[PDB]
Amino acid sequence: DGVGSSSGNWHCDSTWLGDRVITTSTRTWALPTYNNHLYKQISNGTSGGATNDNTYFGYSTPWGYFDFNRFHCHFSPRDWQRLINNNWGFRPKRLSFKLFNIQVKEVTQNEGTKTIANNLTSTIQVFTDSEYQLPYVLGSAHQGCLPPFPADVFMIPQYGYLTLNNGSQAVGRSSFYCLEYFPSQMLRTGNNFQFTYTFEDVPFHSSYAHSQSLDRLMNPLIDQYLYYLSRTQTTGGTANTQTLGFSQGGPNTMANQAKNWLPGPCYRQQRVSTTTGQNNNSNFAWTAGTKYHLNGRNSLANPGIAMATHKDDEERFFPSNGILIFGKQNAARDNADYSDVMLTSEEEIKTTNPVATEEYGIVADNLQQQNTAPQIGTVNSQGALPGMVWQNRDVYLQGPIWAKIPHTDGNFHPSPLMGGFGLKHPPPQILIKNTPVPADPPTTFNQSKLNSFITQYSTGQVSVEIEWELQKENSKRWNPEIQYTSNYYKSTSVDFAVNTEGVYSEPRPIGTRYLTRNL
Amino acid sequence: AHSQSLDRLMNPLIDQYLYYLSRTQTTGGTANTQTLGFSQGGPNTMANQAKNWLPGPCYRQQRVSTTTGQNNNSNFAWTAGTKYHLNGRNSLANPGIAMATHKDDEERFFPSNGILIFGKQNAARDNADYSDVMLTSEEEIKTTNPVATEEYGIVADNLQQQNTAPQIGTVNSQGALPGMVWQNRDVYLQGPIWAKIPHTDGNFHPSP
Amino acid sequence: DGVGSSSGNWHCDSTWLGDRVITTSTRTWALPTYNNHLYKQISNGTSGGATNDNTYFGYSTPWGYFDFNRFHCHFSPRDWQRLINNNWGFRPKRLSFKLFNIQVKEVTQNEGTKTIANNLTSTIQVFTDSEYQLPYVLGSAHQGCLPPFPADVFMIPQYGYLTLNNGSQAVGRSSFYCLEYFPSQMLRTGNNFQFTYTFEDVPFHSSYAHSQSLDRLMNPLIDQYLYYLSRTQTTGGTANTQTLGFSQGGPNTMANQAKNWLPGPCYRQQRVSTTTGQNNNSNFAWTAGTKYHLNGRNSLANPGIAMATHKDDEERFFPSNGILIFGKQNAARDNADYSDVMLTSEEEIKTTNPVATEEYGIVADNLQQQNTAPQIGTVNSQGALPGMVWQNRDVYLQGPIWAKIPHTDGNFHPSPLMGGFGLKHPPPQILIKNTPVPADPPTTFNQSKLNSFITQYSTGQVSVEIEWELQKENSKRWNPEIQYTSNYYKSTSVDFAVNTEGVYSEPRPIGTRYLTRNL
Repeated sequence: DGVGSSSGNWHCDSTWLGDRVITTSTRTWALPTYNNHLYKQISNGTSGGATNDNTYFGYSTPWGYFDFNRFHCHFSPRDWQRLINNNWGFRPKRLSFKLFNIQVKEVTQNEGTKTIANNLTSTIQVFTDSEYQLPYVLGSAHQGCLPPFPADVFMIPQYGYLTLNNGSQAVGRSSFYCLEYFPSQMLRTGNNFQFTYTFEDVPFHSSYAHSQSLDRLMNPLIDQYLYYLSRTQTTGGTANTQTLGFSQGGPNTMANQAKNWLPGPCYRQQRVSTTTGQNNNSNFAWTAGTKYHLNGRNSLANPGIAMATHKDDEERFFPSNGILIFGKQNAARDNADYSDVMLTSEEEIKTTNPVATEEYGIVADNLQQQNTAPQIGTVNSQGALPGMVWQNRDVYLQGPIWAKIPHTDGNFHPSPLMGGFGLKHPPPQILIKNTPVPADPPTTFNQSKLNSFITQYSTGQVSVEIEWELQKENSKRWNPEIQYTSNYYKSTSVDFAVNTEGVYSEPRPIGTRYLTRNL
Repeated sequence: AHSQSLDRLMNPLIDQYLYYLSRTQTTGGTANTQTLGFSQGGPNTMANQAKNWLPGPCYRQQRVSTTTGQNNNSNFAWTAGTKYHLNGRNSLANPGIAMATHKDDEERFFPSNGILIFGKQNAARDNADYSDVMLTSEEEIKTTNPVATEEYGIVADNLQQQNTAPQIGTVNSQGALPGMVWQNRDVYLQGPIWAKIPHTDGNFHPSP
Repeated sequence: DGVGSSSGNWHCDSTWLGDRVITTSTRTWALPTYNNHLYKQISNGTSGGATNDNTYFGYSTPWGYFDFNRFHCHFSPRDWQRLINNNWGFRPKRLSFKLFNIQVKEVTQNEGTKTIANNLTSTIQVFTDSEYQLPYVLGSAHQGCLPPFPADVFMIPQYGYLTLNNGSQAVGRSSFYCLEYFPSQMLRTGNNFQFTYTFEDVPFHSSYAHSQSLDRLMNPLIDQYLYYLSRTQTTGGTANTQTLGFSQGGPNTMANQAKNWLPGPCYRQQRVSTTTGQNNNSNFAWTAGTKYHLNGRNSLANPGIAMATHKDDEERFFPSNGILIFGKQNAARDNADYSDVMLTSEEEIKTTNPVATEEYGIVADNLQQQNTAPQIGTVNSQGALPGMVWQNRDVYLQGPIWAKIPHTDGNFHPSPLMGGFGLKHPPPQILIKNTPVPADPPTTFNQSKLNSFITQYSTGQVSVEIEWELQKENSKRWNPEIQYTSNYYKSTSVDFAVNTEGVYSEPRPIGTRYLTRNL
């Protein structure tokens, strides 16, 4: 372990083993000095134009953190294709992480002329929150993950967290965490860091789409032996009075047939069309937005529970805040145009889940009598009901992978709403920081803490290896299946490749549900 | 007690990579027509950010203040009481599912029949005065559970079009929803310890 | 052990083991060159406005020193809370010290443009005064200890000492010490230093407050069998002559009852109120100050023996110089305002110790006779008396921990008056210095000592681990106890956390006496 010896190699590859697939990827990173080596209290009150729904109290730290919670950090486009076109499911099993070839440099600034040189004796610090004692910031779809393209050099995100707040103030229970109060490993160039993790048991992700719908599971050729109320009034002319007539559900009355199950839960969202002319002329993104009310402040149920994006022949419709939306390469941060983003579709689950922009169903609303006509109510919000079955939101090549399940007394169907695997003990947070290097101190003692440091940043490589377990397809379907394919005809450039400028870009979101399976 | 709230689990310093519908209409003056604008949730738009979970179930109760002057002048203890209907007869859902007793800065508010109430030494059996009983508070769970005297949230109510403005509905009753997380009612030095779970074919979250 | 290899890791943590609690903390430090590599004789005479009470003769050295004699160098606020809310006592058992990741840098100064670079071959020197041969400077509440906040980088204090003096002159017995006359370890980047120490047996610190007072230990329901003189003169009208009447102490005459013990020693201090309007209008801080007379010069008995800060319902009163006073974050060095400091209170010992601003008691002053009325004297100074029992001053989260017991023929109740554990062989002094690096010498020999050195300072991390033994609480008290708690309602910031500026601050002093115990 010395100055002139590499402390690691570039491991980037994928190997398929029948029922396992192991992914490996390495990237080069850069870590600056954050907050001037200081922990700062950050807050956002109700003053100015700031709304209550956006208040917060927390702290920003001098630490950075590693994040690879995005599928394209591990699967190359072609690999993702191999995965989705041939398996009914998959899930993470274990992982290896490694930091190496660390170089800490110091930059000197004199009269506009800048010079960067090595500081051989400096150290960076690294540690894993293996006991989940720090606020788990991963799993909130933040930027800063390893880049999709292996050649791209990336910057490490700064770590910060939130605690209880009342307006812009803290409260009694507000907590303050100091990352220097954790044992951490110190490395100089020539030292390396690494650890292993094993994923807890989690269900395979459904990489398939149903080829049968919940309301069409019966035999199209046979009647039921069960009856249903089919007539409440006579028909023969004008002397129509009440009666009671019963019939047997059959091939032509499938909507009347007795069934064993119900569609999944529902929390209706407002519908919006990609053909702007069909939309109401008003700014309703927030006002008509579907939300949840938590201790005085509202949040968008984004994307909320899993529901089909639109029904048959309506591809132009989507829930105002009920789908995942990725930006195209270089799309603006604010008010990007429709042609600059990529909307995803959960249309594959129309089969078992309610359509997001429509009601769940109809219930009675009163007690009909001879002098009172029966009345009905439209259900737009429906919680779990005995007999329901549903599918979870799909995952995407550029989507999140896991999320920590909140430590609470209870929960229902722990599947992260943004998509992925819910884990009680997920991959630990990996925190990294550049150790402070004081510039020459004063010549006579002074109690004050030093605030004059040598300017410096670090850089090195990082490797992440993940073993995935596959669930092979076992279909007796006779006809070909739908598959993800590259375009056939000519084009200006290659999809999922680089520019003439060297910029890598992901042209579309790639789902997971291509193979089909019965109910 | 939780020291973080369900709606504040993200990093206060980083934007999300996900977008959300942020604009439905142009802004530049008076020629305002529909459009579609998308933005990325960030530190100042935490209420818009995409999240992974939902607050616990809700069965709204009527609110009452310990400052009698702020209450309606009528005897509504039973009439406005939150109840359940079982084979022709009604019972108070007392104290009912676990919900925060009141929100921030409202200590004077409590659910009509949604908290445990102990009597002080020698408090009368009937019509004991407020100063003779001791009300408990489940304020520690505002963090994950809905506030007992307020709605669960808002859902769409119709299908908006160019000739129809979007309408919304207030949810006052919300059953289990995939993604919910919640806390159970606290126990007290002078409170009950256990209870037998009814022998039935099924049940949900068997906590007394 | 090389240039490119870390020589230590960041160990900062606390682990509770039932009856032990182990604290670990690491900090980053900076050490400049002190005194230009010279030992200088320093002195302060009677000339100018200098008073005799402040004369001194000593030396300032080129060495620095490590100090972690302050509880907050080891316990985090929350940890201190765990300690004080659940134990009747605690004390230090052993410790580990470590110096590592040393970097010696040299700074070049040419035409205003400064540049700092590594000097790989330079060395720092370290050694422990394990035989207590140097004047023990620790234990005098000096600044320069490891910071409370783990992220704060600190400067190492310069070492200097004092010896006998007569005015500004030295005397025959005055001693001169040279630290280079001690074997010391020399380290280059890549080398580390470390040692172990074991605390001698010391009594647990009383982390409890008495729930009974010395004058109320009897049974409130039973009379004594003993009598006392209750009457010296008849009562029946006007013909009142002497007599002798005796009574039995009982529930209503508890102040007369015969008892077995006496309150602790007393050295009365002048009282001052935090309500300035109630104070005499004159500057009496020193003139009315409580002092001791030692060889011609006076010193404040600060804080002096342990006495209750004030009696019942008098929280606004305190001894002029009889309590520990900490400053709030950023309080001025001189004439800081009352609202800028934090006064401590030893009110928890009113129970066994005399109140600091009042007399000890009353004694006879003459021999009464039929022609002479009895006279009494007020005792304001009371030394040890057979039967006395007392409590020692409490310790604080930001207070000192130990102090070396003076090597003398005798002593009484060796407990350091500022608070803490008195040790005959305390943690040794750890001295550190940057080895002098000559700049190019002249080309032809010259007897004179070199006085031209390369400019340089060093920096690295330091770790201190201390094992504390706990004395669990064993109370049969039925009702809840008083506990240290965080505030409940909203606030601008969190107590014992950082600013929006990144400045850590300790909002109040935190004592140790919350749980209670009988007498």
